[PDB]
Amino acid sequence: VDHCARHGEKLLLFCQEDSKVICWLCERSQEHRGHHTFLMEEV
Amino acid sequence: GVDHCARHGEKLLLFCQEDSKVICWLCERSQEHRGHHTFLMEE
Ligand SMILES: [Zn+2]
Ligand SMILES: [Zn+2]
Ligand SMILES: [Zn+2]
Ligand SMILES: [Zn+2]
Repeated sequence: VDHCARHGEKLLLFCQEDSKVICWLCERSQEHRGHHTFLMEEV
Repeated sequence: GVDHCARHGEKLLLFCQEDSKVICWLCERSQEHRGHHTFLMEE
């Protein structure tokens, strides 16, 4: 799996709103406040 | 450094107050803590 440029954490959450993969710290950040995310099983 | 989660291998960077224990972000996503107050720690 790729890691986040902002936070260095695993890119395993798909943000439906932004049509992109984000990390758990992205999900906590103001930038994805209230955004629906889907956990990806690491392949 | 913080310990790593036995179940997921991710850093134990969240404290769950209701469960009185440190968890990782993958633990937090489980329905186990679905509605719990978690605190983010740094290191
Ligand atoms: Zn991120
Ligand atoms: Zn988003
Ligand atoms: Zn965990
Ligand atoms: Zn909990």
